[PDB]
Amino acid sequence: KEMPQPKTFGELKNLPLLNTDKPVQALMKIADELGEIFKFEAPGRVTRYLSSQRLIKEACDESRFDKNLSQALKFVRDFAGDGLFTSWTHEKNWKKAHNILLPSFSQQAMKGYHAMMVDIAVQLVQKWERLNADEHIEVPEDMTRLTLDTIGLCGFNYRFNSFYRDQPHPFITSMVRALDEAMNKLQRANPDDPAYDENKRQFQEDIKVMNDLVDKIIADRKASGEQSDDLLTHMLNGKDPETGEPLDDENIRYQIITFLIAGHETTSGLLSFALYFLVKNPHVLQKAAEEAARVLVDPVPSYKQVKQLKYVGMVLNEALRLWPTAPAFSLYAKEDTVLGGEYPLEKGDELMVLIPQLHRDKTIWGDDVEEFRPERFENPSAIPQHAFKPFGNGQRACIGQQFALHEATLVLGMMLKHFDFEDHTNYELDIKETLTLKPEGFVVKAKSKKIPL
Amino acid sequence: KEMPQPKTFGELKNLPLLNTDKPVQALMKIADELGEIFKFEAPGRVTRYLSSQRLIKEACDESRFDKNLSQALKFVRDFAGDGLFTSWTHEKNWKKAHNILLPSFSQQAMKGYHAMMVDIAVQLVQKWERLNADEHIEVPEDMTRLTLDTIGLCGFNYRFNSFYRDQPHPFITSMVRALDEAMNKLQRANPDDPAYDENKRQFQEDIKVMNDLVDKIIADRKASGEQSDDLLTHMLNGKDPETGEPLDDENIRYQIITFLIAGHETTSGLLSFALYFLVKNPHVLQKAAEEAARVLVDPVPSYKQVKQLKYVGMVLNEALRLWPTAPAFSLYAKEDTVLGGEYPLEKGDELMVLIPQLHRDKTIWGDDVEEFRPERFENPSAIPQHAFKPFGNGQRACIGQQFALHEATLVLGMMLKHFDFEDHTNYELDIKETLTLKPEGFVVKAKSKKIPL
Ligand code: HEM
Ligand code: HEM
Ligand SMILES: O=C(O)[C@H](Cc1c[nH]c2ccccc12)NC(=O)C(F)(F)C(F)(F)C(F)(F)C(F)(F)C(F)(F)F
Ligand SMILES: O=C(O)[C@H](Cc1c[nH]c2ccccc12)NC(=O)C(F)(F)C(F)(F)C(F)(F)C(F)(F)C(F)(F)F
Repeated sequence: KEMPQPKTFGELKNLPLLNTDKPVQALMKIADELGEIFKFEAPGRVTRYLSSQRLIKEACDESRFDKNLSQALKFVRDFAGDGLFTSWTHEKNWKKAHNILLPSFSQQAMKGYHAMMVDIAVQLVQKWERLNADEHIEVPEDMTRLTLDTIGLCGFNYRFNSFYRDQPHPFITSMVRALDEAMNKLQRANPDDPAYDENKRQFQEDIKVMNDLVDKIIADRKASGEQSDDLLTHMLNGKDPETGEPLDDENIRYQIITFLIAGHETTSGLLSFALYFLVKNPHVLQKAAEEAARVLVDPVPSYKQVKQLKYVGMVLNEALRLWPTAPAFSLYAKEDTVLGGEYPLEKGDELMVLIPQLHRDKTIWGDDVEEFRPERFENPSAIPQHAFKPFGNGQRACIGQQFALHEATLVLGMMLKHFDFEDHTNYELDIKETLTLKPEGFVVKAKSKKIPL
Repeated sequence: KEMPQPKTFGELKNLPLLNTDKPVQALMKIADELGEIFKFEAPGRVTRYLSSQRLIKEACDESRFDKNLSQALKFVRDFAGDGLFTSWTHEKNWKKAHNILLPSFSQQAMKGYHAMMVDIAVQLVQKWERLNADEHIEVPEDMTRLTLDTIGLCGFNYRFNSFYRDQPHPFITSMVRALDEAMNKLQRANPDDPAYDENKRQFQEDIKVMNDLVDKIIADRKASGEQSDDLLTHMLNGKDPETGEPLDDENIRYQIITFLIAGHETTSGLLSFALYFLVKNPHVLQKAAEEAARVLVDPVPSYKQVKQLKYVGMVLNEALRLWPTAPAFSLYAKEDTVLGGEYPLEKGDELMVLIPQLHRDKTIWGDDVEEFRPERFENPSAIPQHAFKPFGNGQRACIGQQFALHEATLVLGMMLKHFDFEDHTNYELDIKETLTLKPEGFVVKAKSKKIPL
C-alpha cells in the first residue's frame, strides 16, 4: 500500500530536505535507500521520484505522460518565457517554434555552425598554449567561457569575448544571477518578506538586461537585413509549415535567451565532467588521446573528422551516464493510469525522473555502475530503450543534442590532441548544483604537445 | 636682470607649483611666460629648467654635464635598484650592464624579437576584429596591454596574457601601484605621518611581488638552461668586455624590472598619442593607411617590411615631438662652467631639460610648432644637433629606442592596415601625468577593413 517516503518535518512534510545546496545528490541518496520510487510531499504539493528503467520507460510513454514544468522551470519562465524549454506542449508557440527550429538543429545543419565552433575552440587552445609553467587551468570556468561564446556566436552572431575577460559580459552576469535566484526560491517558503524585496529588485534588473540586449540585436538584424550562419537568421526567415506563421520578435528573443540558459552550463559541465573522468582514468585518456592524434591530422579540424572521433564520443556518453548535467525532468499524467501495475496515478499527478539513478540501474548496466568505462557505448544499438536519457524524452527531448555533442567532441578532441593533462591537486569531486551539475574547483595543469594550429 | 623665476610662496618658494596632478604641463606654461630658462626653488634645493635648443645643446655636452637622478628616479630606485635607468654613470654596474646589453638592444637584434612582437600585435588586432558593432576601444589601456606583454615576452619569455584580463597580472598591478606611490612622494608635506603607514606597508609588498616573481623566473631559467632568444638569456650568458665580469643575479632582476618600467608606459603612450593625432588629422591618416596597405602585403608582417614603413616612422617622431612620453630628464654640472655665456653654474648644479618645450622652439621648427606635420621628418639630416631628444642624450640615452620604435611602427602599421578609425566622441585631449604622459580617456571605434591573417 504505502509508497516509500523520506523523513518528515511536521507540517512542512518533506520540503526542508530540499533546503540544501545539493538537492539532486540528496535525492539520489534517498533513492538508494528507498528504491525505484518514492513520494515527496510539501504543503499543497506532491511529486513522485522515479529511479528505475522499468518505471521510467512507462513514464516516457507520450500517449500517457507529457512534459511538466517543475517549480524550477516555472521560475525560469519569468525570463525564458514561452521559449521551447519553459513552454507547455499544448501552447501554440511550442509546436510552432519546434517545427521551425528542428532543421536548424539537425546533424546536417552542424556543417553550418562548425566554422564558428572552431573559432572559439581555437581561442580556448590558444589560451592554454599561452599559460606559463607553474600556472593551472580552472576547468569549468574556461569550459563555460567556451560554451557561452560558441552558442552566442552560432546562435545570433554575437561575441561575448569571454576569453578577453575575468568579469563576464553583463548579459552573462545577469543570466547566472537570475538562474540562481530562480533556484533559491525552491528552498524558501516566505515570498513577501521585506528582506527578499532586494532579491526581486535585482531579478527585474537582470530580466531587463537580457531582454534589452537581445531585442537590440533582433532589431539591428532586421534593419540591416544581413544574412549569417546562425539561428537568428533562420528564426527571422522561418515559417512553421503547420500554421504558416513565423515566430514574432518577442518569442524570438525568448528562444535566444533559452539557447543560452539550456545549453551553456549543461555543455560546459559535460566537458568538465569528461575531463575529470579522463584524468582519473589514465588508460581511458591514452585511448582518447590516441584517437585524437590519429584523426585530427589538420591544424583546423573539419566536420568530417569530428564524426570519426568515435571513442571521444563514447567518453562523453559515459560522462553523461554518470553525471547527466541536466539531472532531472518532470512529467504529468495526461489521464488516470496505473504505473508499474501497482501505482495508481490521477490526472495531473507529477513525476520526477532522477536521471543519475536511471543511469545506475543495476538491472541494465550491471554491478559496476560507478566505474568509468566508455566501452559500454561501443555499440549504440546494444543499449536498451529508455535506459539512457541525458537529453530527455520524445518530442520534448533536447533540440540541441547534436549541437552539444558536436561541440563537446570537437573541443575535447582538440584538447586531447594539443595537451597532456595532470591532476596536480589530486582533485576530490565536489559537485555544485544550480539548474545543472558541475565539478566545482576542478583544476588541472596542461603541458603542451607543441602542435601548431 | 638675474635668472627668471616663477611666483614664490614665501618660505616654501616655488615648491607649491608642483603640487598639482599635471606638473610638466604647468612647467611648460611657466616656460612660455619666462622663456629660455628659469630657476625653480624649494626648501634646501634648487634646479633650472631649460627649454631652448640653444641652451640644451650645451647641456647635452657630456664633458660638462652628466645624468642626474631626479627626485622621481631616486624614489623609483627603491624598486628599480641599480638598473640602467636609475643607476649613476659612475656606478660600476651601470657601465657593465650598458656594455652587456647594448648588443641585445641593437637595430639588428630586433630581427630576433620581431616574431614575438608580431605574436602580441596579432592578439591586439584579433581583439579589435572580435568587437561587436557600437563597441569602442579604450586606446591607452589596450596599448599598455600590448607593450607590457611584448616586453615581458621579448625580455624574459614570460606571458602576462594581458588580453585575457580586465584585472592585470599581480606583477603589473604591483608595479603600477609602486610607480604611482613613488611619484606621489614628490608632493608630500612629510612622509612619516601615520596616514601613509598603509601606503608604506603596501609599497614594501609591491616590491616583494615583483622581486619574488622575477627572481624565481631567473632561477627557473638558470636551473633549466633553456636557450631562448630574449634579454634574460643574454644577461645570464653575457660578460662585460672591460671588467670581464657578468651581471650578478641581483642586478639582472633590477634590469628586468627596469625594462618593464622604462619601456611599457612610454611606448604605449607613444602609440596612444600617434593614433590620437591621426584621427584628429584625417589627411595624414589616409597617407599612413595608404603606406600600410602598399607595404604590408603579407598576413604576417616581416622585419624588412616594418623598415619600409617610412611615413609611419615620421608619424611616430612627430607624435614624439609634440608629446614626448618621457617628457624630462635631469643633468648635473661636472665642473664649474658657464651656460650660454650668461648664466654661471657651479659643480653639482642641476638642470632639467623640458623636452616638450625644446620641441616647440620656434627658432628650430618654425611658427607652426603646435601643428601635426609628419613631413618635418622627411629629411632627418636637416634637424640641428640636440633639437629632438625624446630618447634622452648621449651614453645615458634610451637603450630601448630601437625596440620601442620597431614595436610602435609594426603595431601602428598593422592597425592602419586592418582598421578604419573613427573619433566617435570627438575626444578632447586630456594628458594624465605619471612618470610618463598619456591621453587619458582616449577612445575610438575600429571598423574592420576585413583583411585576413
Ligand atoms: C550536455 C548538453 C545538454 C544536455 C545534457 C541537455 C539536456 C536537456 C534535457 C534533459 C532537456 C529536457 C528538459 C525537460 O524535459 O524538461 C533539454 C531540453 C532542451 N535543450 Fe538541452 N541539453 C544540452 C544542450 C543543449 C544545447 C546546446 C541547446 C541549444 C543550443 C539546448 C536546447 C534545449 C532546448 C531548446 C530544450 C527544450 C526542448 C523542447 O521542449 O522543445 N540544449 N535539454
Ligand atoms: C616611446 C618609447 C620610449 C621613450 C620615449 C623613452 C625615453 C627614454 C628617455 C628620455 C631616457 C633617458 C632617461 C634619463 O636621462 O633620465 C630613457 C632611458 C632608458 N630607456 Fe627608454 N624610452 C622608451 C622606450 C624604452 C623601452 C621599450 C625600453 C626597454 C625595453 C627602454 C629602456 C630604457 C633604459 C634601460 C634606459 C636607461 C638608459 C641608460 O641610462 O643606460 N626605453 N628612455
Ligand atoms: O522543482 C521541482 O518541482 C522539483 C522538486 C520540488 C521543488 N519544490 C517542490 C515542492 C513540492 C514537491 C517537489 C518540489 N525540483 C527538483 O527536483 C530539484 F531538486 F530542484 C532539481 F532537481 F534540482 C530540479 F529542479 F528538478 C532540476 F534538476 F534542477 C530541474 F532542472 F528543474 F529539473
Ligand atoms: O624630481 C625632480 O627633481 C623634478 C623637480 C622637483 C621635484 N621635486 C623637487 C623639489 C625641489 C625642486 C625641484 C623638484 N621633477 C620634475 O620636474 C617632475 F616634473 F615632477 C617629474 F615628473 F619628476 C619629471 F621630472 F618631469 C619627470 F617627467 F617625471 C621625469 F621623468 F622625472 F623627468
